[PDB]
Amino acid sequence: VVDPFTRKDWFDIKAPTTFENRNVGKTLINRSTGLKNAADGLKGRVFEVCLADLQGSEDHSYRKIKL
Amino acid sequence: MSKITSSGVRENVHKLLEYSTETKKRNFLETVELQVGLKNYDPQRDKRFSGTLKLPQVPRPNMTICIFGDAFDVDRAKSLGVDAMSVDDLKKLNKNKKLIKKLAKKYNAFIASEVLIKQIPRLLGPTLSKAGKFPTPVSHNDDLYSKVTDVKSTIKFQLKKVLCLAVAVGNVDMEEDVLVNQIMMAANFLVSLLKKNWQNVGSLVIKSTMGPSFRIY
RNA sequence: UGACCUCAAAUCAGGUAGGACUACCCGCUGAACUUAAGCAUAUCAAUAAGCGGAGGAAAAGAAACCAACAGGGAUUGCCUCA
RNA sequence: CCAUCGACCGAUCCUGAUGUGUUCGGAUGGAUUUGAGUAAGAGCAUAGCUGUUGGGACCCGAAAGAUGGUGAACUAUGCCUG
RNA sequence: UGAUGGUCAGAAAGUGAUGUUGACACAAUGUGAUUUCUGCCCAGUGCUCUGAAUGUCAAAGUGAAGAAAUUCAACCAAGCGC
RNA sequence: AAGACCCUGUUGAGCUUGACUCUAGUUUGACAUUGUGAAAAGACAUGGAGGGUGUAGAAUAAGUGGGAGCUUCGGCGCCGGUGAAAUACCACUACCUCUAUAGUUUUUUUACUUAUUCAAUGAAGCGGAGCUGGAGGUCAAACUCCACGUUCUAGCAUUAAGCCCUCUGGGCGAUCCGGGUUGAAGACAUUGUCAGGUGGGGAGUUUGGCUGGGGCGGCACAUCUGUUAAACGAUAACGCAGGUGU
RNA sequence: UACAAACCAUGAAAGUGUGGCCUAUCGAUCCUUUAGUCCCUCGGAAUUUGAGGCUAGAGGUGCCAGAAAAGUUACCACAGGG
Ligand SMILES: CC(=O)O[C@@H]1[C@@H](O)[C@H](O[C@H]2[C@H](OC(=O)[C@H]3CC[C@@H]4[C@H](C3)O[C@@]3(C[C@H](OC(=O)/C=C/c5ccccc5)[C@H](C)CO3)[C@]43CO3)O[C@H](C)[C@@H](O)[C@@H]2OC(C)=O)O[C@H](C)[C@H]1O
Ligand SMILES: [Mg+2]
Ligand SMILES: [Mg+2]
Ligand SMILES: [Mg+2]
Ligand SMILES: [Mg+2]
Ligand SMILES: [Mg+2]
Ligand SMILES: [Mg+2]
Ligand SMILES: [Mg+2]
Ligand SMILES: [Mg+2]
Ligand SMILES: [Mg+2]
Ligand SMILES: [Mg+2]
Ligand SMILES: [Mg+2]
Ligand SMILES: [Mg+2]
Ligand SMILES: [Mg+2]
Ligand SMILES: [Mg+2]
Ligand SMILES: [Mg+2]
Ligand SMILES: [Mg+2]
Ligand SMILES: [Mg+2]
Ligand SMILES: [Mg+2]
Ligand SMILES: [Mg+2]
Ligand SMILES: [Mg+2]
Ligand SMILES: [Mg+2]
Ligand SMILES: [Mg+2]
Ligand SMILES: [Mg+2]
Ligand SMILES: [Mg+2]
Ligand SMILES: [Mg+2]
Ligand SMILES: [Mg+2]
Ligand SMILES: [Mg+2]
Ligand SMILES: [Mg+2]
Ligand SMILES: [Mg+2]
Ligand SMILES: [Mg+2]
Ligand SMILES: [Mg+2]
Ligand SMILES: [Mg+2]
Ligand SMILES: [Mg+2]
Ligand SMILES: [Mg+2]
Ligand SMILES: [Mg+2]
Ligand SMILES: [Mg+2]
Ligand SMILES: [Mg+2]
Ligand SMILES: [Mg+2]
Ligand SMILES: [Mg+2]
Ligand SMILES: [Mg+2]
Ligand SMILES: [Mg+2]
Ligand SMILES: [Mg+2]
Ligand SMILES: [Mg+2]
Ligand SMILES: [Mg+2]
Ligand SMILES: [Mg+2]
Ligand SMILES: [Mg+2]
Ligand SMILES: [Mg+2]
Ligand SMILES: [Mg+2]
Ligand SMILES: [Mg+2]
Ligand SMILES: [Mg+2]
Ligand SMILES: [Mg+2]
Ligand SMILES: [Mg+2]
Ligand SMILES: [Mg+2]
Ligand SMILES: [Mg+2]
Ligand SMILES: [Mg+2]
Ligand SMILES: [Mg+2]
Ligand SMILES: [Mg+2]
Ligand SMILES: [Mg+2]
Ligand SMILES: [Mg+2]
Ligand SMILES: [Mg+2]
Ligand SMILES: [Mg+2]
Ligand SMILES: [Mg+2]
Ligand SMILES: [Mg+2]
Ligand SMILES: [Mg+2]
Ligand SMILES: [Mg+2]
Ligand SMILES: [Mg+2]
Ligand SMILES: [Mg+2]
Ligand SMILES: [Mg+2]
Ligand SMILES: [Mg+2]
Ligand SMILES: [Mg+2]
Ligand SMILES: [Mg+2]
Ligand SMILES: [Mg+2]
Ligand SMILES: [Mg+2]
Ligand SMILES: [Mg+2]
Ligand SMILES: [Mg+2]
Ligand SMILES: [Mg+2]
Ligand SMILES: [Mg+2]
Ligand SMILES: [Mg+2]
Ligand SMILES: [Mg+2]
Ligand SMILES: [Mg+2]
Ligand SMILES: [Mg+2]
Repeated sequence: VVDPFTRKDWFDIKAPTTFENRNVGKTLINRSTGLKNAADGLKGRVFEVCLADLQGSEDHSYRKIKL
Repeated sequence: MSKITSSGVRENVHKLLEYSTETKKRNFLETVELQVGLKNYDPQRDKRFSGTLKLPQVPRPNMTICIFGDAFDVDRAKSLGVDAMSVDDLKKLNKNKKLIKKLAKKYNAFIASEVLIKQIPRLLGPTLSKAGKFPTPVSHNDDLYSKVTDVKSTIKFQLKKVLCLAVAVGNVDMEEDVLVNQIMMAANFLVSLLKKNWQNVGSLVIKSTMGPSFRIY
């Protein structure tokens, strides 16, 4: 009735420099408004990504990292 | 309560007489154009109004005139009377958008005689007349020079589609107080024409071709 | 080292209030029996009882009055209005 | 003074002249309507008996209601001290 | 009922009881030693719990019309309803 | 002993309950007590300045009352031709917009403390800053943080020793500054006045009649037909057979 | 029920019709509301709202000449009554 996806803004996820492939992927959140900033409701999110992706090698396929 | 302040308009026509005798100007007398504000009304929604009485003294000190026709016309404004006409285009024209449009934009007033009942909504009609023309009720056994000199005093005050209408008349030749209340003897229509009458006023301005406004209503 | 303002103390100097009476007087507060042939609004009554405050009188009083007249002219009381 | 038929005044309804702030005026003539009326005044005042109403109301009589006060020397319960 | 409290008091108070108290406590009820047990019913009347949307819904407030008094309408707390 | 049972009285009282009418209390709202900031959706008002048609005028009107180079100049020029309405225009008004000043303005959030509210203390050490160490790892130069005299023992701790300047006194010892006693709470509570709800806890009152006692029943309580009714009319009973509120 | 003054219906007309073929089928003061007259008043003088009057209906009292009304007393009271 409203399509809540028109008010979503996409953000880029950056991993720390200890890993190699720091471009983890993309996430989204409700667009920043007057009452609520998008930033504060966005901090604290946890992403679980496989270590083989963060290092390129498939030898780390069995470990998964929470960022 | 009626926002009439004649003593206010006294010192104001003097301040008008300032930039028309004191202060600065060309040298002398011009067109008095004191204004109002006009609120508490509605250009649409309601209806229309009109009010014309021939104001106390002489407004237009150089009125422009174009006496239509010849029949019973001209023959009453020859010699001592100027203007008149020589028909001519009353049989031609009537196809030329101009000439009559020129006559309307040139001179300031025509007449109505007793034969003009044809020309105004026949030879003109949608062509002119209703576009903003007012035939002058003049015939034979009438006041003549008196009622057509009173045409200079024949003001208007009709309604259109704007909350402006702050027009004025007269000239600065008037004595210290010849205006003042003479303009107030024009506010009477403007009052009765509006809905709540004396209430539908937003502001008031004393001014001419020479002034701005000197703190009025 | 002295003014001012505000606030205190004294067995300071000198004063003043309280309490009483009940018939009348100025206020507050305030019932019910009763009448209504029942009864609640109403009446008894702006009364009894309760409280504060006076005097020889008290109170009121020299119009933010009455009027609607051809106008009267502080207050109070009697007769009348009724 | 009695019965009866009328007249007059007010209200109600009907008619509606000359006239006119053209909506006022209301002449004239009527109506099983109506008034505690007019129609050559009868009242005012004092007193008395009888009768009426409000009053304690012929005298005495409740169970009740209200206001303001006095009691825990008996007795109920708590506390203190024996 | 965890004290900005429960239960209770006062006409009010810068007023009180529990309270020198704090859930092994205070306050309110029912039943009534021990033994053995206390079944089914929340539809009714109570008591209690949420209120995100929500019928009803006061004063004030809001909007409109009016010359205004005023009228009409929307919104509408708790409660009821659910 | 003026029946206490029974009945009557338009006599009560004690008690009860969604009987009638109210009420202390309490709850909910509004107004006042009530002040200072920030943000949000937005509305306004006020000061600016700026903005515009479909043709035609090549020329962007969006308004309606008028002449003349005003401003050295003369870019553009000032009614005459092109439009329904005119090319420096002005004297000013009138509308509207879409930019800006930091004006009041409604609703939601969270900051303040001085009103108000709670508490303690013989109003004792509050707030801020600085000395001293312990750390951060110093990467300029000391920014941040922590601590800043008492813990085997049922003792003792009271009216300054010591030092500096000479001034029977002044200072340090016992760091400076602000004189906010110190916390909590806070424009909400509370309190005042109305308004809606709740309110046998309490207040006041009522709770027909007839009647083979009263009660239950019935209505003979307002009524109609035929009869009892005894040949005018009238005539009673909780007499007889029935009816009416349509 | 019978007429008086209107306006109608019906019938050729005479006539008849003022509810039901007759004997039952209903409702005061106060308040409200509607209709009528478009009349009187708001009392210092006016206009327009509002209000109040005069006349006729409706809303109802069935205990029907017309209060607004639940129980209990074996804790009980009083005035009386054969
Ligand atoms: C509904 C309720 O339970 O109570 C109402 C009450 O609300 C009503 O109170 C009215 C009240 O009634 C009265 O004061 C009396 C008027 C006349 C008496 C009586 C009451 O009404 C009577 C009885 C009966 O008329 C009624 O009954 C009237 C109901 C009514 C309703 C609204 C307005 C006016 C009357 C007769 C025809 C003549 O009139 C009368 C002779 O007994 O008057 C006020 C002005 C009215 O606003 C008020 O109305 C309201 C809603 O409150 O009185 C009625 C009798 C009750 O039924
Ligand atoms: Mg002394
Ligand atoms: Mg002295
Ligand atoms: Mg005394
Ligand atoms: Mg008595
Ligand atoms: Mg009585
Ligand atoms: Mg009696
Ligand atoms: Mg009684
Ligand atoms: Mg009295
Ligand atoms: Mg009284
Ligand atoms: Mg009293
Ligand atoms: Mg007394
Ligand atoms: Mg006294
Ligand atoms: Mg004395
Ligand atoms: Mg004397
Ligand atoms: Mg005196
Ligand atoms: Mg005086
Ligand atoms: Mg006098
Ligand atoms: Mg006197
Ligand atoms: Mg008399
Ligand atoms: Mg009469
Ligand atoms: Mg006439
Ligand atoms: Mg006459
Ligand atoms: Mg008579
Ligand atoms: Mg006589
Ligand atoms: Mg006589
Ligand atoms: Mg006696
Ligand atoms: Mg007597
Ligand atoms: Mg007597
Ligand atoms: Mg007695
Ligand atoms: Mg007694
Ligand atoms: Mg009593
Ligand atoms: Mg007492
Ligand atoms: Mg004792
Ligand atoms: Mg406790
Ligand atoms: Mg139990
Ligand atoms: Mg069981
Ligand atoms: Mg089963
Ligand atoms: Mg159940
Ligand atoms: Mg239940
Ligand atoms: Mg909702
Ligand atoms: Mg409301
Ligand atoms: Mg309003
Ligand atoms: Mg009114
Ligand atoms: Mg609600
Ligand atoms: Mg509920
Ligand atoms: Mg006896
Ligand atoms: Mg006895
Ligand atoms: Mg009796
Ligand atoms: Mg009683
Ligand atoms: Mg009783
Ligand atoms: Mg008793
Ligand atoms: Mg209480
Ligand atoms: Mg409150
Ligand atoms: Mg507030
Ligand atoms: Mg410190
Ligand atoms: Mg302290
Ligand atoms: Mg705080
Ligand atoms: Mg508050
Ligand atoms: Mg309050
Ligand atoms: Mg209090
Ligand atoms: Mg209340
Ligand atoms: Mg109760
Ligand atoms: Mg009771
Ligand atoms: Mg009864
Ligand atoms: Mg009986
Ligand atoms: Mg019976
Ligand atoms: Mg007989
Ligand atoms: Mg029978
Ligand atoms: Mg029937
Ligand atoms: Mg007839
Ligand atoms: Mg009736
Ligand atoms: Mg009646
Ligand atoms: Mg008056
Ligand atoms: Mg009058
Ligand atoms: Mg009359
Ligand atoms: Mg009766
Ligand atoms: Mg009877
Ligand atoms: Mg018993
Ligand atoms: Mg018994
Ligand atoms: Mg017992
Ligand atoms: Mg006997």
